Amino acid sequence: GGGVAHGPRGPTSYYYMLPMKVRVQGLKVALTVKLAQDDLHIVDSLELPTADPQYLIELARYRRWGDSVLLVDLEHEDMPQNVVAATSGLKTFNLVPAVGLNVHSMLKHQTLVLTLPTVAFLEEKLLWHNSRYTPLYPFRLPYCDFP
Amino acid sequence: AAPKNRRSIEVNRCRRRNPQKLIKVKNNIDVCPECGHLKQKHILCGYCYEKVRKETAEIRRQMGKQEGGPFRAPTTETVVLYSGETPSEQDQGKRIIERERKRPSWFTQN
Amino acid sequence: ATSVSWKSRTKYTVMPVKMRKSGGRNHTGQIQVHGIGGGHKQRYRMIDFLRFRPEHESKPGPFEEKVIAVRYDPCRSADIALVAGGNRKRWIIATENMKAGDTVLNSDHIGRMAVAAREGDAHPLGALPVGTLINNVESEPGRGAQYIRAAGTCGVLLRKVNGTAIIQLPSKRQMQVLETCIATVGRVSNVDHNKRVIGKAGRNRWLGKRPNSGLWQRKGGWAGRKIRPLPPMKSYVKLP
Amino acid sequence: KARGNEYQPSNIKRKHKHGWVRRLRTPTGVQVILRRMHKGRKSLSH
RNA sequence: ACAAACUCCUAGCCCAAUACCGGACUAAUCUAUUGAAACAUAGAAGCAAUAAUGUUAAUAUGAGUAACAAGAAGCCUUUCUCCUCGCACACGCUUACAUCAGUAACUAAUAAUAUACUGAUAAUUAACAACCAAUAAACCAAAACAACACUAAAACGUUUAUUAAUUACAUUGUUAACCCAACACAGGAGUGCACCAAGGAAAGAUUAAAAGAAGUAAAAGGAACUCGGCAAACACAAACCCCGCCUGUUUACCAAAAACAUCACCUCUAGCAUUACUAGUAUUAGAGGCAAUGCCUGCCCAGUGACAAGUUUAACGGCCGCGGUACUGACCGUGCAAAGGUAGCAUAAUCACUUGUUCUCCAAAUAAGGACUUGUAUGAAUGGCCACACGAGGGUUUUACUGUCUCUUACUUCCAAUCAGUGAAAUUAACCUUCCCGUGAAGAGGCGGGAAUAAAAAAAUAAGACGAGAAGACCCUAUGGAGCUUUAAUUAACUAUUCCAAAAGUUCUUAACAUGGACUAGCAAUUUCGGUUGGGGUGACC
RNA sequence: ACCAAAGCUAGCUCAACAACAAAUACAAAAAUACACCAAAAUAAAAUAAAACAUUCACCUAACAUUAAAGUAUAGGAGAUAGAAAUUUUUAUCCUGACGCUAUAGAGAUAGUACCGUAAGGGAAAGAUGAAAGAAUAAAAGUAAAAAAAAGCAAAGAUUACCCCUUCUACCUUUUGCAUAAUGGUUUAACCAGAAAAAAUCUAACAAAGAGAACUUUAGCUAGAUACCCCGAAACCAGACGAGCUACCCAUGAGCAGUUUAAAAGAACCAACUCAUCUAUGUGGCAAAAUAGUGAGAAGACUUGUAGGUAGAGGUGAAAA
Ligand SMILES: [Mg+2]
Ligand SMILES: [Mg+2]
Ligand SMILES: [Mg+2]
Ligand SMILES: [Mg+2]
Ligand SMILES: [Mg+2]
Ligand SMILES: [Mg+2]
Ligand SMILES: [Mg+2]
Ligand SMILES: [Mg+2]
Ligand SMILES: [Mg+2]
Ligand SMILES: [Mg+2]
Ligand SMILES: [Mg+2]
Ligand SMILES: [Mg+2]
Ligand SMILES: [Mg+2]
Ligand SMILES: [Mg+2]
Ligand SMILES: [Mg+2]
Ligand SMILES: [Mg+2]
Ligand SMILES: [Mg+2]
Ligand SMILES: [Mg+2]
Ligand SMILES: [Mg+2]
Ligand SMILES: [Mg+2]
Ligand SMILES: [Mg+2]
Ligand SMILES: [Mg+2]
Ligand SMILES: [Mg+2]
Ligand SMILES: [Mg+2]
Ligand SMILES: [Mg+2]
Ligand SMILES: [Mg+2]
Ligand SMILES: [Mg+2]
Ligand SMILES: [Mg+2]
Ligand SMILES: [Mg+2]
Ligand SMILES: [Mg+2]
Ligand SMILES: [Mg+2]
Ligand SMILES: [Mg+2]
Ligand SMILES: [Mg+2]
Ligand SMILES: [Mg+2]
Ligand SMILES: [Mg+2]
Ligand SMILES: [Mg+2]
Ligand SMILES: [Mg+2]
Ligand SMILES: [Mg+2]
Ligand SMILES: [Mg+2]
Ligand SMILES: [Mg+2]
Ligand SMILES: [Mg+2]
Ligand SMILES: [Mg+2]
Ligand SMILES: [Mg+2]
Ligand SMILES: [Mg+2]
Ligand SMILES: [Mg+2]
Ligand SMILES: [Mg+2]
Ligand SMILES: [Mg+2]
Ligand SMILES: [Mg+2]
Ligand SMILES: [Mg+2]
Ligand SMILES: [Mg+2]
Ligand SMILES: [Mg+2]
Ligand SMILES: [Mg+2]
Ligand SMILES: [Mg+2]
Ligand SMILES: [Mg+2]
Ligand SMILES: [Mg+2]
Ligand SMILES: [Mg+2]
Ligand SMILES: [Mg+2]
Ligand SMILES: [Mg+2]
Ligand SMILES: [Mg+2]
Ligand SMILES: [Mg+2]
Ligand SMILES: [Mg+2]
Ligand SMILES: [Mg+2]
Ligand SMILES: [Mg+2]
Ligand SMILES: [Mg+2]
Ligand SMILES: [Mg+2]
Ligand SMILES: [Mg+2]
Ligand SMILES: [Mg+2]
Ligand SMILES: [Mg+2]
Ligand SMILES: [Mg+2]
Ligand SMILES: [Mg+2]
Ligand SMILES: [Mg+2]
Ligand SMILES: [Mg+2]
Ligand SMILES: [Mg+2]
Ligand SMILES: [Mg+2]
Ligand SMILES: [Mg+2]
Ligand SMILES: [Mg+2]
Ligand SMILES: [Mg+2]
Ligand SMILES: [Mg+2]
Ligand SMILES: [Mg+2]
Ligand SMILES: [Mg+2]
Ligand SMILES: [Mg+2]
Ligand SMILES: [Mg+2]
Ligand SMILES: [Mg+2]
Ligand SMILES: [Mg+2]
Ligand SMILES: [Mg+2]
Ligand SMILES: [Mg+2]
Ligand SMILES: [Mg+2]
Ligand SMILES: [Mg+2]
Ligand SMILES: [Mg+2]
Ligand SMILES: [Mg+2]
Ligand SMILES: [Mg+2]
Ligand SMILES: [Mg+2]
Ligand SMILES: [Mg+2]
Ligand SMILES: [Mg+2]
Ligand SMILES: [Zn+2]
Repeated sequence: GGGVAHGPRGPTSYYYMLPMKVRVQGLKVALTVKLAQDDLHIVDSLELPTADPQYLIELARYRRWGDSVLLVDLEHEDMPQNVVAATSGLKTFNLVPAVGLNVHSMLKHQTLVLTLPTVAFLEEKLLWHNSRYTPLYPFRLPYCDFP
Repeated sequence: AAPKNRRSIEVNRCRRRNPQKLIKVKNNIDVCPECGHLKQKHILCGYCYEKVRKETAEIRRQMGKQEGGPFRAPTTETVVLYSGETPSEQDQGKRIIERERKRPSWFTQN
Repeated sequence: ATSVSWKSRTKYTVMPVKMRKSGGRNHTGQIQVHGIGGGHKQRYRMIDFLRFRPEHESKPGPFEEKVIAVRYDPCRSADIALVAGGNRKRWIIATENMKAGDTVLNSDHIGRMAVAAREGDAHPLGALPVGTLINNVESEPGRGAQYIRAAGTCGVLLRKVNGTAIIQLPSKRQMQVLETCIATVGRVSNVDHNKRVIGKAGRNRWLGKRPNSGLWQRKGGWAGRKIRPLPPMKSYVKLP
Repeated sequence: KARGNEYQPSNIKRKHKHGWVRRLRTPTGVQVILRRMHKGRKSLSH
């Protein structure tokens, strides 16, 4: 009935912070891969003709979009109604604001779909890191050009 | 002295299956001409000796009733009788035990 | 844990009172003084050591008392005498030749011509002659007798200075006492107590004395025959 | 001589040494009760 | 000629290894995506037991072995045959007790059947026993068949006065074959009457081997046995020693003694009051020594003590040379000491020599006793010497007695062996488990050279298996422990001491408490006890 | 073919968020009579310093978090110990699980059985089905199925099991072990390598790099690579123990006969008490007994009930 000699000890946290530019270039590479394998599709508008999920599935089939799909919109408040409903009714399809793009999810869905203002967004944010200085204090604080 | 090694099952099978430790087959068994049960040649029949024994027990009970107490025992010879029998002159002057069962075939009159 | 002492009695009875002996132990039940216990069971008999003790609070004068009997006591080494007068009986320590059917005088009065005293006499120290033999000497007047009670012991009056007597205790240390202290004149009873032989070890267990330890010890620096200049006079007179 | 019979049963001595009252009279006795309640024993005191 | 991992030959995935250090792969889980029946890339870890006298559970072996129990016959409770811890209460146990019923299997160490297992039902009824007033006062006066006494000085209440609810029936203990020892233990258990009137069975059935246990008898001899006359006796008595004086007390479980105590004799320390000593008071009371009685108790205050420079040995402790001379030395010289060992006793329960010398004791004696006796290491309260009386102490002789023994024997009973029940223990790498002589980590059933040899039981004996039991109590080594002692080194608290301040007053004092800093002791703390070494110590060296 | 074997649940981890009524301290579970109440004094040592004396974090308190910084300082100036000034921190909501499945996870089906006088220690276990208001044959050990000259038990092989021929069990420990050195009957389940200063390896960005404080003469930042398990005798604090035994204090109780003027620590010898000597017994009948044989046996005698003294202590006719 004795004690365990070594065994798992206490609540353990695995926490390590990758340097920023590595995370950024990771994001870039994921986008690049998506594009060069033909599995990226840029969309504009995103207004749906109707809220019926069958429309979205058939729209996947007729365009041969592959099995699972992720959709990325610029903002969370600015999402159109029909889309929110129709997508919130499905597992294989998925809907996310642009703030929440990430590598793991990009690899989890066979097909990525971006709104146009979303490309205008990402391209800007990510491109900004080649030309930046090393941070002085946390970037949330006031800088000359950067908000 | 403590045994130096556990013995193998081989050695044990040798020792305790020996023809000497086996139970011998008794060859003197026969059947008793009366009740046809089994008995050994030199021994009385068990089943016969039973009915003999029971009857002896009962006749001893009735002759215990014919006696008044522990120390009081008859000076005459005794003769036991069964339903329908009357004493012969040879047997008169003797103590008589009277019984309900008609005289059993294996017990003779003499 | 706890204990209660046996010595609770508020009143004076001459009838012997039952006493509970405790061999060697203090009230916390630990051995304090070694080698005491298992004696023969004894009753205690109360002694009045204040010999001049006016019986009725109203009349101040001197006592005349009578000796009814002289008995053995287990509690002390000296012999005890039962003395009565008026309505009062008392056990007092008997002087050496005191016999039953005797007369005793108790007075606190000090005359200038002193007195010639018998043994059963109790007088104030200053009223006795210079040469006399005393016992049951009181320390401070009114306190009762303390010194010289043992079997066959005596003190002796030596000199008198400034209304204060000087006595010699049995150890021969000298004691300074006010004149008004009462003392008894004589020797304590049973002077042969010292010559008694204890025959066997048995008598010791009868007197209630346990055998000594079996531990062996070198004698220390304390042992040897030391010859000391006699310890100086004890003075119970206090300065003004 | 032969040993192991050391315990000679007495009901008076049992209640007087280990009984509830004896415990409650002294602080440490009280803590014996307390520890025994914290372990949740069926029987607190003799 | 025959002979290797060497070297050829034919093919390759192409050259040994303990500590430590590099590499490549993978078993089983889980999590990400795939995968669909066993999954493949990653990420993670309680990530892999042939070995800890490992832990738990279960199985063997030893082993159907050791060991366990019920007196006979009958008509089934009736006679017999034998032995005697019996009935109550107290304490303590708790239904184990009672009736009826059941027992295949559980309890009984087996059965039969049942006071002890299982179920159901019942049960001990108070006059015995528990529970059950105070305060005042008189009363000095033992139990002991109690007349009267003895020393050790003795447990226990009446009566008078003042008040005490006053009122059927309170409440509670009442079984037993029993309790404390793990057990339905050859054991431990208080009291009153008993010796049976009451309680109980020593053998389950045989057989009559050895070896063991207990008992009985023994020709001739009577200690010749042996460390010792231990055990045993148809004996049961005498004597001599040593040590203790004596009765007593101790190492529960290896020592009852010469050890301790003790009467007695001596040293110290104390002049006094509410809980010890002590309701005492120096003829008393505490620390101790040495052990009755008798004769004794020598000389030594320099050291260390201890006391209040000086004093002390019935305090710790000591108590001599060297040569000259009548073989010896009464004498002599000189030296050192605080004194120079005396009275006794003596080869000794007394370092060694040593089995000293000699006499008695026996056929013979290292034993015993008596003497001599420098014991160069006896010796007088750390007691010296004699002596009664006493030792389950040690030794020696004699009588007597006998199986101790010459030198064994017969017979019974428990074991014993066979039949029937029930059924353990240490131990055990695996064993298909010989002998000899060599060899070998130096003593072999396993190696080498030879021998011998169908297979298994049961019974015996103990030479071996460095047999089984206890991580050797000896020895040494750990910068491991502990107990004891002091001049080890560091030193408090406390108990006492003495002093200075403080505190009160005087113009230098301290009544009892009581704080700060010292001092001087007691009791007392904390921590260690270097290393090399032909093992350690002593010696020597660093 | 027996003995066995298999289930997935009971519940746990870790973390977020925030049945009265009566009876009871008489010897608890007892309606009821005169009192008393109540109390407080530093944590020590084990261990580090390779010994050990000064010193040795954590052990009480809250203060948190990112820094200043392992810096100022403090230390047989050794071992180690260690601040502050001054700076940083956005709300709730949003719960779960690369946590365990009956030797695990709680000790837990329980603080119960049981073991202890007492403080205290402290287990083991459950498994069919919708319905019981329906009756896999795989561990060791054995059985089916005793054993035939020979030899670490196998291997080379053979028509053929042996028969031939060749081979010093395994670990640990050592200079060297077949050793007659240690360990283990056998099976199953459990049962033992943890850290990121410097370094190397792979990447980011580069005279700079890091999501704040820092480091920079190719550097910085991130990942990955690392250091066991079981054992004393001890020492310190606080509890609980005198129903055994040591000694006391209460209150009771025994001691017949025989001898002697006698209860005289006198004789003889029972009950009762001790334990001398021998033999049995040695996992016993018994964790100290039984059989014989012995000492004492009106006393310093035995013995019952009830108190007391507690470990730096008690008690001691000293045997530590
Ligand atoms: Mg656990
Ligand atoms: Mg006295
Ligand atoms: Mg003495
Ligand atoms: Mg002594
Ligand atoms: Mg016990
Ligand atoms: Mg060749
Ligand atoms: Mg190699
Ligand atoms: Mg593991
Ligand atoms: Mg295994
Ligand atoms: Mg073993
Ligand atoms: Mg193992
Ligand atoms: Mg078996
Ligand atoms: Mg055998
Ligand atoms: Mg047998
Ligand atoms: Mg029998
Ligand atoms: Mg009773
Ligand atoms: Mg049975
Ligand atoms: Mg009762
Ligand atoms: Mg009772
Ligand atoms: Mg009864
Ligand atoms: Mg036992
Ligand atoms: Mg038998
Ligand atoms: Mg025989
Ligand atoms: Mg014989
Ligand atoms: Mg004989
Ligand atoms: Mg003969
Ligand atoms: Mg001889
Ligand atoms: Mg001989
Ligand atoms: Mg001889
Ligand atoms: Mg004899
Ligand atoms: Mg001699
Ligand atoms: Mg003696
Ligand atoms: Mg006697
Ligand atoms: Mg004893
Ligand atoms: Mg002993
Ligand atoms: Mg003995
Ligand atoms: Mg002596
Ligand atoms: Mg004196
Ligand atoms: Mg003498
Ligand atoms: Mg002298
Ligand atoms: Mg001489
Ligand atoms: Mg000698
Ligand atoms: Mg001498
Ligand atoms: Mg001396
Ligand atoms: Mg001497
Ligand atoms: Mg005498
Ligand atoms: Mg004696
Ligand atoms: Mg003798
Ligand atoms: Mg049998
Ligand atoms: Mg063989
Ligand atoms: Mg050799
Ligand atoms: Mg050999
Ligand atoms: Mg046999
Ligand atoms: Mg042998
Ligand atoms: Mg061998
Ligand atoms: Mg041997
Ligand atoms: Mg060893
Ligand atoms: Mg050592
Ligand atoms: Mg050490
Ligand atoms: Mg210290
Ligand atoms: Mg040394
Ligand atoms: Mg050495
Ligand atoms: Mg040497
Ligand atoms: Mg050597
Ligand atoms: Mg030396
Ligand atoms: Mg250390
Ligand atoms: Mg170390
Ligand atoms: Mg050390
Ligand atoms: Mg500390
Ligand atoms: Mg569990
Ligand atoms: Mg219990
Ligand atoms: Mg099998
Ligand atoms: Mg062969
Ligand atoms: Mg070899
Ligand atoms: Mg090993
Ligand atoms: Mg060696
Ligand atoms: Mg060897
Ligand atoms: Mg060995
Ligand atoms: Mg070894
Ligand atoms: Mg072994
Ligand atoms: Mg680093
Ligand atoms: Mg570089
Ligand atoms: Mg220490
Ligand atoms: Mg230490
Ligand atoms: Mg008590
Ligand atoms: Mg007691
Ligand atoms: Mg008598
Ligand atoms: Mg006598
Ligand atoms: Mg005999
Ligand atoms: Mg006798
Ligand atoms: Mg005698
Ligand atoms: Mg004693
Ligand atoms: Mg001694
Ligand atoms: Mg000793
Ligand atoms: Zn027939």
